[PDB]
Amino acid sequence: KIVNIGAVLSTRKHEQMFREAVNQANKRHGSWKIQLNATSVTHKPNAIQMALSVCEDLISSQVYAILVSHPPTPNDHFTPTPVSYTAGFYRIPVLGLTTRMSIYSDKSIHLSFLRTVPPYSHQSSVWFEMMRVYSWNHIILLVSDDHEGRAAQKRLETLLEERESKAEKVLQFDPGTKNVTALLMEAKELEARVIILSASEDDAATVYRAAAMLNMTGSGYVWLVGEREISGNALRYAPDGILGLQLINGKNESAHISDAVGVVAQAVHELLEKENITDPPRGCVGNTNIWKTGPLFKRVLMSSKYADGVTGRVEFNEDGDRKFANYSIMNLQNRKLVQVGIYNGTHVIPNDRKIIWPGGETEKPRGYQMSTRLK
Amino acid sequence: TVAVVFSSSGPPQAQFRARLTPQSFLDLPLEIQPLTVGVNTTNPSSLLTQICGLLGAAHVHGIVFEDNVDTEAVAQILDFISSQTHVPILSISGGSAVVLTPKEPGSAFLQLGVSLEQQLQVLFKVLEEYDWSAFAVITSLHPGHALFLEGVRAVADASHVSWRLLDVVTLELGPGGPRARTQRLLRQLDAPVFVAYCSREEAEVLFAEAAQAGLVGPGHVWLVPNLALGSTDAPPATFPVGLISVVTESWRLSLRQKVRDGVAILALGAHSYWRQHGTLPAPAGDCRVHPGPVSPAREAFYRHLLNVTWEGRDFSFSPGGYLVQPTMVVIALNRHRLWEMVGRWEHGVLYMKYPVWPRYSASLQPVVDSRHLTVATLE
Ligand SMILES: *[C@@H]1O[C@H](CO)[C@@H](O[C@@H]2O[C@H](CO)[C@@H](O[C@@H]3O[C@H](CO)[C@@H](O)[C@H](O)[C@@H]3O)[C@H](O)[C@H]2NC(C)=O)[C@H](O)[C@H]1NC(C)=O
Ligand SMILES: *[C@@H]1O[C@H](CO)[C@@H](O[C@@H]2O[C@H](CO)[C@@H](O)[C@H](O)[C@H]2NC(C)=O)[C@H](O)[C@H]1NC(C)=O
Ligand SMILES: *[C@@H]1O[C@H](CO)[C@@H](O)[C@H](O)[C@H]1NC(C)=O
Ligand SMILES: *[C@@H]1O[C@H](CO)[C@@H](O)[C@H](O)[C@H]1NC(C)=O
Ligand SMILES: *[C@@H]1O[C@H](CO)[C@@H](O)[C@H](O)[C@H]1NC(C)=O
Ligand SMILES: *[C@@H]1O[C@H](CO)[C@@H](O)[C@H](O)[C@H]1NC(C)=O
Ligand SMILES: *[C@@H]1O[C@H](CO)[C@@H](O)[C@H](O)[C@H]1NC(C)=O
Repeated sequence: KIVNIGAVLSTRKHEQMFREAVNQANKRHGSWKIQLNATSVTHKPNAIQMALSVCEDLISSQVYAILVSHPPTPNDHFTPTPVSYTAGFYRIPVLGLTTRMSIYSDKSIHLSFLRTVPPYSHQSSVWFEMMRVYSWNHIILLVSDDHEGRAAQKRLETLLEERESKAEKVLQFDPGTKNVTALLMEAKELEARVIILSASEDDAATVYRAAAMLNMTGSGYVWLVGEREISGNALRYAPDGILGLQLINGKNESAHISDAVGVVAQAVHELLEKENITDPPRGCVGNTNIWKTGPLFKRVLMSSKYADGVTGRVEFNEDGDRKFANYSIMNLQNRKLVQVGIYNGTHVIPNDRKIIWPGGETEKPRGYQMSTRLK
Repeated sequence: TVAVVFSSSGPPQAQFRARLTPQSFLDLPLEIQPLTVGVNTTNPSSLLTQICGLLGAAHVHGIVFEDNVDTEAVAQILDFISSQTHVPILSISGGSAVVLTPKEPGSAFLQLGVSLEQQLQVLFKVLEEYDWSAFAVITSLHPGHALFLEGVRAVADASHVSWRLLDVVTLELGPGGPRARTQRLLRQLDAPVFVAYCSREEAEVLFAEAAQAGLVGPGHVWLVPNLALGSTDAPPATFPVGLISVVTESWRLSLRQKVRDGVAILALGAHSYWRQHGTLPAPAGDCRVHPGPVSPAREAFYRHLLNVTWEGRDFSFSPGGYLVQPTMVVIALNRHRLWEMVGRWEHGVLYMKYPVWPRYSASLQPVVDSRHLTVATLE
């Protein structure tokens, strides 16, 4: 039988990469049982036009799965949404390979959606692990007010209360907002000397500047950030020594496609060796009923282990997100990022470098100067 | 101007034709003259096609929705559209009544229903007015249960009773599953009252596994939130007698009445704008052509549209777009397999109608426990 899968991509050269990859996947384990195919589209500015183009894509093929990417990012957020609403209506399991917003994890809204890169929320595991290794125990948190920020709060809290540490003075600030020095001053009389930022590339630029007046960037203070917190219009303004971090090979946009078709195909075979798999509905217009076996196909696709992953071992969690990824720590010396370690799945392993803390010192500055004066 | 969308039916077109002429139907002070649209076969194909193409033929100012129940995916689409064209919208129906928790950052969906929390906050009153005070919770693995499960443990803490909860279950109840494993977890149970949360297609699978494990007799009583129940009127088989579920106030009404209750809101909101801000806020919404960079003025009309009282009711919404403090009712399944209003919940104090829950039996003939008596005093 002819099994058809489609995808939405950006450049039309990655489309040819995808076709070559599905071919090499055919010649890998294929046989006379069932063959595969491919179909591709490109983005458009008005998302509504994209939803209609996706119904055209869908009427043109009894699609079994979709892939989506957002290489051009005038809106890093609203690019992969319309395909998700348009396909989830029929439980058509859509894979997303490059998008990091945290809203697409709440499964009550997007009925079916998966990923091959963990989101910004899963980031705080390495923060807590660094806290355990280096023995820091009094931390100030600093988070924005939109959902993508609010997630990290709950994450860190549930991760800390398992040991009853209860970090102190979580400060919020509205997004796109200038003049945050009204806030930092409240975090000026506090005992803890290690801040943890999580914001957008437009906001982080501000607070880096707003600190330059308060002069907390000086010696003795140490702080660490997240991926989006550097590498933007903000990195020009960063104070040196901020131990931020990054992904192993994200933004590649080509290695993933070789991974997805590998975990998609290894499932379609594991599925069709079973009961009624009838068909997905051919045509947006003229039908109002869901593919009666969508959930099964997502049920199986959840636990499909994959071995030879160009990115590495790929597997999914209970919500749907690549578990056990790689993060590569950084450190900002003389306005250039230089690696200082590697975060592998569960623990951290540094090597062959001396960390440069912000003030220029060369010894691990512990926080918590116990304030002598008293109120 | 106002628009109306029919998105589901058995042919009511006599009611559709009825709404064609009445450009003078309402008494609300504005140009209520409504246009109209129709929909066959609701799906993302047509539903997108129609309702911005219409936005080109007029500038209406807003839409009003209605459809049939048991379709859930159509809830997001409407939110998606209202995110681009920047036009307020209002849903009064079954399908899109269930409340979406996070709405897009700049949308104006204005749903018409109640949350999960504001239903558990009513069950946990009835549950104690007869102080059963001991229950078990059963939930399938349906999207959004982890939200619900946090409902009970939180509410059970901001109250003043022991609330001795025995246990919690979780079990796959779709069309395909091992009934024995669920039979294992079910038959191994002992509790007076059960609070269950499942979809309707889930329900008949559950309540059928009930009888064979002996969990349906007058020795038990069930509570399920607004979701599990049927359309409203024809309850299927296998729903035990003596069900309890809370339902918003418009529970029993005519579809032609709701719409008049619908357009009233936009009307009372509009006329209230002219009195304070002045002269009919700019009504306009554009489809695909260059939509919605930012909204400096319509977003100021949004706030007027929140608080709005009419005909002696309060309809004040919360930023999450679900009603705050509506006058809810309770309903139950008597021995004629209908639904009968059992008790109103008006303005913070739960009234009732039965000073003791009549507990039925296998074949009607309502059983009264012998040891219970009625005492009559005065002051
Ligand atoms: C296997 O994959 C191929 C590749 O997509 C499938 O075929 C292609 O078939 C569609 C259906 O007719 C063609 O599309 C239509 O294309 C015209 C071209 O202008 C367009 O105007 C229409 O709006 C409509 O979309 C498409 O052109 C054609 N591919 C190419 C390169 O010409 C094929 O159906 C798949 N078969 C199986 C068994 O999987
Ligand atoms: C109900 O809504 C109205 C309208 O949003 C509120 O009145 C507004 O109050 C703000 C702040 O004072 C003013 O800038 C607006 O001009 C007012 N609008 C109107 C219609 O006068 C009102 O405060 C809300 N609360 C109540 C109880 O009515
Ligand atoms: C706004 O910035 C100025 C800098 O000139 C500062 O003096 C002022 O305190 C800030 N506003 C608040 C509310 O702190
Ligand atoms: C930095 O600290 C404060 C501003 O917070 C300022 O008064 C002080 O003079 C500055 N000191 C130096 C060495 O820049
Ligand atoms: C992306 O990944 C592939 C395979 O891991 C690698 O060969 C390639 O150099 C990477 N970068 C680009 C730009 O393709
Ligand atoms: C990624 O993680 C694996 C698992 O330990 C590790 O072997 C590898 O060196 C890491 N880095 C890569 C693949 O670039
Ligand atoms: C990560 O590296 C450490 C180094 O000792 C090793 O013990 C551990 O097994 C590795 N775990 C992963 C994620 O492969």
